[PDB]
Amino acid sequence: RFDLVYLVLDKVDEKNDRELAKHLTNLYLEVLPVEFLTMYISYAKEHIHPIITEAAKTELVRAYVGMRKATTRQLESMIRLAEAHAKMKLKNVVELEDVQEAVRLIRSAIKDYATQTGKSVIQRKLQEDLSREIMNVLKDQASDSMSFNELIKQINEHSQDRVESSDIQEALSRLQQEDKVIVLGEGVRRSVRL
Amino acid sequence: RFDILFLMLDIPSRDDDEKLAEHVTYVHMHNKQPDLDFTPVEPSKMREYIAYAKTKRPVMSEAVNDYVVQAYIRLRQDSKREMD
Repeated sequence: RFDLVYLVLDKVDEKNDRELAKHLTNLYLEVLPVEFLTMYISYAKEHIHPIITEAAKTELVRAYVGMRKATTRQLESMIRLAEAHAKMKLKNVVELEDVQEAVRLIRSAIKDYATQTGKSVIQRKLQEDLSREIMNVLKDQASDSMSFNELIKQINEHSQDRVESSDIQEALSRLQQEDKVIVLGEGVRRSVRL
Repeated sequence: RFDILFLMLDIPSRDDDEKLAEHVTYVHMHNKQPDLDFTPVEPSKMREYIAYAKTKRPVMSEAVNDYVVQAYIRLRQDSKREMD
Protein backbone atom coordinates (compact mmCIF):
# COMPACT_ATOMS: atom_id res chain seq x y z
CA ARG A 1 0.00 0.00 0.00
CA PHE A 2 2.93 2.33 0.28
CA ASP A 3 5.07 2.74 -2.82
CA LEU A 4 8.67 3.35 -1.74
CA VAL A 5 10.26 3.48 1.67
CA TYR A 6 13.51 4.76 2.98
CA LEU A 7 15.61 4.34 6.06
CA VAL A 8 17.93 6.95 7.36
CA LEU A 9 21.52 5.90 8.02
CA ASP A 10 23.85 6.26 11.00
CA LYS A 11 27.46 5.45 11.82
CA VAL A 12 30.35 6.96 13.76
CA ASP A 13 31.10 8.92 10.57
CA GLU A 14 33.77 11.25 11.89
CA LYS A 15 34.06 13.60 8.92
CA ASN A 16 30.29 14.12 8.77
CA ASP A 17 29.39 14.20 12.47
CA ARG A 18 32.04 16.88 12.87
CA GLU A 19 30.40 18.68 9.96
CA LEU A 20 26.99 18.25 11.58
CA ALA A 21 28.46 19.86 14.68
CA LYS A 22 29.43 22.85 12.54
CA HIS A 23 25.77 23.35 11.63
CA LEU A 24 24.82 23.48 15.30
CA THR A 25 27.95 25.48 15.99
CA ASN A 26 26.07 28.06 13.95
CA LEU A 27 22.36 29.00 14.17
CA TYR A 28 22.77 30.33 17.67
CA LEU A 29 24.75 33.55 17.23
CA GLU A 30 23.25 36.89 16.07
CA VAL A 31 15.10 32.91 -2.71
CA LEU A 32 13.67 31.32 0.44
CA PRO A 33 10.15 32.77 0.64
CA VAL A 34 7.39 32.06 3.14
CA GLU A 35 4.33 32.65 0.91
CA PHE A 36 5.62 32.97 -2.67
CA LEU A 37 6.35 29.26 -3.11
CA THR A 38 3.08 28.41 -1.37
CA MET A 39 0.99 30.28 -3.89
CA TYR A 40 3.35 28.88 -6.53
CA ILE A 41 2.23 25.31 -5.90
CA SER A 42 -1.43 25.97 -5.06
CA TYR A 43 -1.86 27.59 -8.42
CA ALA A 44 0.17 24.86 -10.09
CA LYS A 45 -1.79 21.81 -9.00
CA GLU A 46 -5.17 22.11 -10.70
CA HIS A 47 -4.75 24.53 -13.57
CA ILE A 48 -2.51 22.69 -16.01
CA HIS A 49 -3.09 18.94 -16.10
CA PRO A 50 -0.19 17.64 -18.17
CA ILE A 51 0.02 15.05 -20.91
CA ILE A 52 1.86 11.81 -21.60
CA THR A 53 3.57 10.83 -24.87
CA GLU A 54 5.42 7.85 -26.37
CA ALA A 55 8.76 9.44 -25.38
CA ALA A 56 8.38 8.10 -21.84
CA LYS A 57 6.89 4.66 -22.48
CA THR A 58 9.80 3.45 -24.61
CA GLU A 59 12.31 4.00 -21.82
CA LEU A 60 9.71 2.87 -19.28
CA VAL A 61 9.52 -0.68 -20.57
CA ARG A 62 13.30 -0.64 -20.96
CA ALA A 63 13.58 -0.18 -17.21
CA TYR A 64 11.29 -2.95 -16.06
CA VAL A 65 12.52 -5.74 -18.33
CA GLY A 66 15.95 -5.31 -16.75
CA MET A 67 14.30 -4.90 -13.38
CA ARG A 68 12.73 -8.33 -13.73
CA LYS A 69 16.19 -9.68 -14.53
CA ALA A 70 6.75 -6.67 -6.61
CA THR A 71 5.26 -7.03 -10.08
CA THR A 72 2.99 -4.12 -10.94
CA ARG A 73 2.52 -2.26 -7.65
CA GLN A 74 5.89 -0.69 -8.35
CA LEU A 75 4.85 0.00 -11.94
CA GLU A 76 1.70 1.97 -11.19
CA SER A 77 3.32 4.32 -8.73
CA MET A 78 6.54 4.78 -10.70
CA ILE A 79 4.81 6.91 -13.30
CA ARG A 80 2.90 9.06 -10.83
CA LEU A 81 5.91 10.70 -9.27
CA ALA A 82 7.40 10.67 -12.75
CA GLU A 83 4.37 12.64 -13.83
CA ALA A 84 4.49 15.02 -10.87
CA HIS A 85 8.18 15.80 -11.32
CA ALA A 86 7.37 16.64 -14.91
CA LYS A 87 4.46 18.61 -13.48
CA MET A 88 6.77 20.40 -11.04
CA LYS A 89 9.89 21.43 -12.95
CA LEU A 90 8.13 22.17 -16.26
CA LYS A 91 4.57 23.40 -15.62
CA ASN A 92 3.37 22.70 -19.15
CA VAL A 93 3.69 19.22 -20.66
CA VAL A 94 5.28 15.77 -20.37
CA GLU A 95 9.03 15.15 -20.13
CA LEU A 96 11.06 12.25 -21.54
CA GLU A 97 14.08 12.63 -19.21
CA ASP A 98 12.05 12.94 -16.00
CA VAL A 99 12.29 9.17 -15.67
CA GLN A 100 15.99 9.02 -14.82
CA GLU A 101 15.15 10.71 -11.53
CA ALA A 102 12.22 8.35 -11.20
CA VAL A 103 14.60 5.41 -11.43
CA ARG A 104 17.00 7.36 -9.23
CA LEU A 105 14.69 7.35 -6.22
CA ILE A 106 13.34 3.82 -6.56
CA ARG A 107 16.81 2.36 -7.02
CA SER A 108 17.59 3.87 -3.64
CA ALA A 109 14.34 2.34 -2.41
CA ILE A 110 15.56 -1.19 -3.17
CA LYS A 111 18.92 -0.51 -1.54
CA ASP A 112 17.13 -1.05 1.79
CA TYR A 113 16.58 -4.77 1.08
CA ALA A 114 19.95 -6.44 0.50
CA THR A 115 20.24 -8.06 4.00
CA GLN A 116 10.01 -14.95 6.40
CA THR A 117 7.25 -12.48 5.50
CA GLY A 118 8.09 -11.73 1.86
CA LYS A 119 11.11 -14.01 1.99
CA SER A 120 11.34 -17.79 1.60
CA VAL A 121 15.06 -18.68 1.88
CA ILE A 122 14.51 -19.85 5.46
CA GLN A 123 11.16 -21.18 4.22
CA ARG A 124 12.67 -23.44 1.58
CA LYS A 125 14.54 -25.28 4.34
CA LEU A 126 12.30 -25.14 7.43
CA GLN A 127 9.35 -26.99 5.90
CA GLU A 128 11.67 -29.62 4.40
CA ASP A 129 13.56 -30.88 7.46
CA LEU A 130 10.45 -30.63 9.64
CA SER A 131 8.79 -32.94 7.12
CA ARG A 132 11.68 -35.34 7.78
CA GLU A 133 11.56 -35.51 11.60
CA ILE A 134 8.02 -36.92 11.50
CA MET A 135 8.63 -39.88 9.19
CA ASN A 136 11.55 -41.33 11.16
CA VAL A 137 10.03 -41.84 14.62
CA LEU A 138 6.69 -42.80 13.05
CA LYS A 139 8.60 -45.67 11.43
CA ASP A 140 10.25 -46.54 14.77
CA GLN A 141 7.15 -46.28 16.96
CA ALA A 142 4.21 -48.66 16.54
CA SER A 143 1.95 -46.04 18.14
CA ASP A 144 1.42 -42.36 17.36
CA SER A 145 2.49 -41.38 20.87
CA MET A 146 4.87 -38.43 21.02
CA SER A 147 5.27 -36.70 24.37
CA PHE A 148 6.63 -33.23 25.06
CA ASN A 149 9.88 -34.29 26.73
CA GLU A 150 10.93 -36.20 23.59
CA LEU A 151 10.42 -33.40 21.06
CA ILE A 152 12.50 -30.86 23.01
CA LYS A 153 15.21 -33.55 23.23
CA GLN A 154 15.00 -34.50 19.55
CA ILE A 155 14.76 -31.39 17.36
CA ASN A 156 16.45 -28.62 19.37
CA GLU A 157 19.84 -30.30 18.98
CA HIS A 158 19.81 -32.21 15.67
CA SER A 159 20.73 -28.87 14.07
CA GLN A 160 21.52 -25.40 15.42
CA ASP A 161 19.98 -23.51 12.47
CA ARG A 162 16.53 -23.14 14.06
CA VAL A 163 15.47 -21.07 17.08
CA GLU A 164 14.56 -22.81 20.34
CA SER A 165 10.93 -21.93 21.10
CA SER A 166 10.12 -18.88 18.98
CA ASP A 167 9.16 -20.88 15.87
CA ILE A 168 8.59 -24.46 17.09
CA GLN A 169 5.17 -23.61 18.53
CA GLU A 170 4.04 -22.17 15.19
CA ALA A 171 5.68 -25.15 13.48
CA LEU A 172 2.91 -27.46 14.70
CA SER A 173 -0.17 -25.31 13.98
CA ARG A 174 0.27 -25.90 10.23
CA LEU A 175 0.64 -29.64 10.92
CA GLN A 176 -2.60 -29.30 12.86
CA GLN A 177 -4.07 -28.16 9.53
CA GLU A 178 -2.24 -30.76 7.36
CA ASP A 179 -3.82 -34.02 8.73
CA LYS A 180 -0.90 -35.08 10.89
CA VAL A 181 -1.21 -34.34 14.59
CA ILE A 182 -3.40 -32.95 17.40
CA VAL A 183 -2.84 -30.87 20.54
CA LEU A 184 -3.53 -32.18 24.05
CA GLY A 185 -1.97 -29.61 26.40
CA GLU A 186 1.69 -29.06 27.24
CA GLY A 187 2.24 -32.82 27.29
CA VAL A 188 1.09 -35.87 25.32
CA ARG A 189 0.08 -35.56 21.63
CA ARG A 190 -1.49 -37.81 18.98
CA SER A 191 0.02 -38.32 15.51
CA VAL A 192 -0.88 -39.73 12.06
CA ARG A 193 -1.49 -43.40 11.25
CA LEU A 194 -1.99 -45.59 8.18
CA ARG B 1 14.07 13.13 24.74
CA PHE B 2 15.69 13.71 28.15
CA ASP B 3 19.15 14.95 29.07
CA ILE B 4 20.35 13.64 32.45
CA LEU B 5 19.45 11.01 35.03
CA PHE B 6 20.28 10.13 38.60
CA LEU B 7 19.75 7.34 41.09
CA MET B 8 19.12 6.80 44.80
CA LEU B 9 20.60 3.32 45.19
CA ASP B 10 21.33 2.00 48.69
CA ILE B 11 24.61 0.22 49.34
CA PRO B 12 25.44 -1.04 52.87
CA SER B 13 28.15 1.14 54.43
CA ARG B 14 28.79 1.21 58.16
CA ASP B 15 30.29 4.68 58.66
CA ASP B 16 27.55 6.52 56.81
CA ASP B 17 24.55 4.81 58.37
CA GLU B 18 25.48 5.37 62.01
CA LYS B 19 26.00 8.98 61.02
CA LEU B 20 22.63 8.65 59.32
CA ALA B 21 21.41 7.09 62.57
CA GLU B 22 22.54 10.11 64.56
CA HIS B 23 21.05 12.18 61.74
CA VAL B 24 17.52 10.91 62.31
CA THR B 25 17.68 10.59 66.08
CA TYR B 26 18.94 14.14 66.67
CA VAL B 27 15.64 15.56 65.45
CA HIS B 28 13.60 13.90 68.19
CA MET B 29 15.11 14.99 71.50
CA HIS B 30 15.25 18.61 70.43
CA ASN B 31 13.03 19.95 67.69
CA LYS B 32 15.63 21.74 65.54
CA GLN B 33 17.64 20.28 62.65
CA PRO B 34 20.37 22.82 61.60
CA ASP B 35 24.14 22.31 61.94
CA LEU B 36 27.45 21.96 60.02
CA ASP B 37 28.60 25.64 59.99
CA PHE B 38 26.12 26.77 57.35
CA THR B 39 24.25 30.00 57.92
CA PRO B 40 20.65 29.40 56.76
CA VAL B 41 19.52 31.71 53.98
CA GLU B 42 16.07 33.20 53.44
CA PRO B 43 14.38 31.91 50.27
CA SER B 44 13.42 35.40 49.11
CA LYS B 45 17.09 36.28 48.65
CA MET B 46 17.87 33.61 46.09
CA ARG B 47 14.45 34.22 44.53
CA GLU B 48 15.56 37.78 43.97
CA TYR B 49 18.91 36.40 42.84
CA ILE B 50 17.18 34.09 40.35
CA ALA B 51 14.91 36.88 39.13
CA TYR B 52 17.91 39.16 38.72
CA ALA B 53 19.82 36.37 37.00
CA LYS B 54 16.83 35.81 34.71
CA THR B 55 17.23 39.43 33.59
CA LYS B 56 20.73 39.04 32.13
CA ARG B 57 20.78 36.45 29.27
CA PRO B 58 24.44 36.58 28.15
CA VAL B 59 25.48 35.70 24.61
CA MET B 60 28.23 33.16 24.01
CA SER B 61 31.63 33.77 22.40
CA GLU B 62 33.33 31.68 19.72
CA ALA B 63 35.80 29.68 21.83
CA VAL B 64 32.94 27.91 23.61
CA ASN B 65 31.53 26.36 20.43
CA ASP B 66 35.08 25.46 19.49
CA TYR B 67 35.35 23.62 22.79
CA VAL B 68 32.13 21.67 22.47
CA VAL B 69 32.77 20.27 18.98
CA GLN B 70 35.86 18.60 20.40
CA ALA B 71 33.75 17.66 23.42
CA TYR B 72 31.11 15.96 21.28
CA ILE B 73 33.73 14.06 19.28
CA ARG B 74 35.15 12.75 22.55
CA LEU B 75 31.54 12.14 23.52
CA ARG B 76 30.99 10.33 20.21
CA GLN B 77 33.96 7.99 20.27
CA ASP B 78 33.66 6.36 23.71
CA SER B 79 29.90 5.90 23.46
CA LYS B 80 30.61 4.15 20.14
CA ARG B 81 32.94 1.71 21.92
CA GLU B 82 30.61 -0.18 24.27
CA MET B 83 27.53 -0.95 22.11
CA ASP B 84 26.30 -3.23 24.89
